[PDB]
Amino acid sequence: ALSPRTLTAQHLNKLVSVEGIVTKTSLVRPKLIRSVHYAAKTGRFHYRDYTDATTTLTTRIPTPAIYPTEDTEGNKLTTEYGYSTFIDHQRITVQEMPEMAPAGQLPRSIDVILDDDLVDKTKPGDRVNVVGVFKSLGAGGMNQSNSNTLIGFKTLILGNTVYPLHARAARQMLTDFDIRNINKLSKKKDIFDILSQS
Amino acid sequence: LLKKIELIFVNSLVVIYSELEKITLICDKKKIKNFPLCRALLRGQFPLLQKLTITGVTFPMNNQDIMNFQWLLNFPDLKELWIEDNDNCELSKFLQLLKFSNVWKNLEKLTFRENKLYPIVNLDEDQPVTNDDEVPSMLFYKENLQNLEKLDLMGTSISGSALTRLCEQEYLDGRKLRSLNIGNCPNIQFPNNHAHTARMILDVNAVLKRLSKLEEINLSHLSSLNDSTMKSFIINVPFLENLKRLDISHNFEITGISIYEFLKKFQMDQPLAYLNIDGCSQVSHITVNMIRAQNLVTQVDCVYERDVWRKFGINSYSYS
Repeated sequence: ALSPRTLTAQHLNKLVSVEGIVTKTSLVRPKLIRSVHYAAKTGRFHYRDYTDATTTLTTRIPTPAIYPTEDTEGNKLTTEYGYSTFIDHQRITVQEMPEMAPAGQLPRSIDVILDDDLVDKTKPGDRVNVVGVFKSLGAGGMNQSNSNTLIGFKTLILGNTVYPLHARAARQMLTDFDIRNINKLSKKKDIFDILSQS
Repeated sequence: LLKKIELIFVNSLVVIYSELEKITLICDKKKIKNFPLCRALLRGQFPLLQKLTITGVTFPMNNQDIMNFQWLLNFPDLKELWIEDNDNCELSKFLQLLKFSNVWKNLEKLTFRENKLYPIVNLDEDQPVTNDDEVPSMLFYKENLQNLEKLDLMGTSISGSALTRLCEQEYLDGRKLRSLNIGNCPNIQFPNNHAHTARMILDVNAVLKRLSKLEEINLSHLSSLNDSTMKSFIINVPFLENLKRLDISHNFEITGISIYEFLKKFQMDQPLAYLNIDGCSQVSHITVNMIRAQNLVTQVDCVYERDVWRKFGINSYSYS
């Protein structure tokens, strides 16, 4: 049980709960995970699954976002939307609760990744508790392009659930008790005083 | 004097033959837009012919007798038949020939491989009668197919039920049969699956109970062999104890989990002799190295980068 401050590199790849406040909700985007293709002459429906550092809890070789357009036999392929599978994808930046941040320090924050039915569980400003797996991703400047290797690895929480902390009725239900007492009260004269003074 | 002939028609530009024992006709499917020996094959007879191997030729649409394999009656005693990537052939017509004639006294081996996905072919067990006051036509499937040691049907759109019916009818003997290839067949599903028409199910328990002493299996490219479906093979290990050589390569679904539990259960039989999982994306490196370290397979192949299966001359006679 953590917050974006006390979430620490010792916790990487462990299952964590973070108490915080939502900021910078990204737009929802559809993320391709399976592409389905009718083969023009072959008749078969070929397909391809896709991988990245967010779609899987464990590392697997990334599949780089390309639709295949030719069979092994060279026959051309027509991509099938609807049969192809896309998941909703969204990023939210959970900020530390400013009440918890100690003297003279800014609040830390981290990016939660949310897929499909966890998307838009919250909006900016919502106090929230998220549970997910804390992860590293990317090359962290170990790739030979980066002369500067003091930069740290990117890190995330891959979300497994999003609990909005609304508590520490917009249209009410009405029972026969309510119907009776509303009408019985309405026949009294001082309702304009009693209700307003309530 | 010519007993063995091999025509390899790499390119295109524009009577009784008792001597002949083996005919190979390999044709570049891109270039050879005809069937070179068609008139000879349909007219002549080649009675000594032990082996025939025809690949890449395009069966002409204009002659339905060619499409119905009527020529193929001309070759009795045909110990081996290999026929592959001949674009306009069909297993559908082939099984009509197997239905309506005692075309062969003995095939030791059959290898039929159409390329495109033709419509679903089912074993046509319909036995009509000319009249109710007359006998039915004898269906010659058994006496044709009884002898097979090797059955290869890779890619042929055969439905799983058709193969079970070959086993339940015992058209395939089961004792004589010792090696089986049904890779790349999309119309094969396994009893653990939930999303199918029932006639595409291959009851592996019924089949493995029928043909139990087979040595070699090939299910390569069979995407339908997901990890859940592999559980059928796990529980059916007692009915396949003769298996030495297994090919399930170029499967982009089968995780190393199924490999390990299959081999652990197989080891309850003394390791498996040979396993091919080249090109499989989900066979984890640590798992296969544990397979080697525990010596659960005597040889296991894991060339992840090997894109293709059709080793020419070894695995396929479709040209290049």
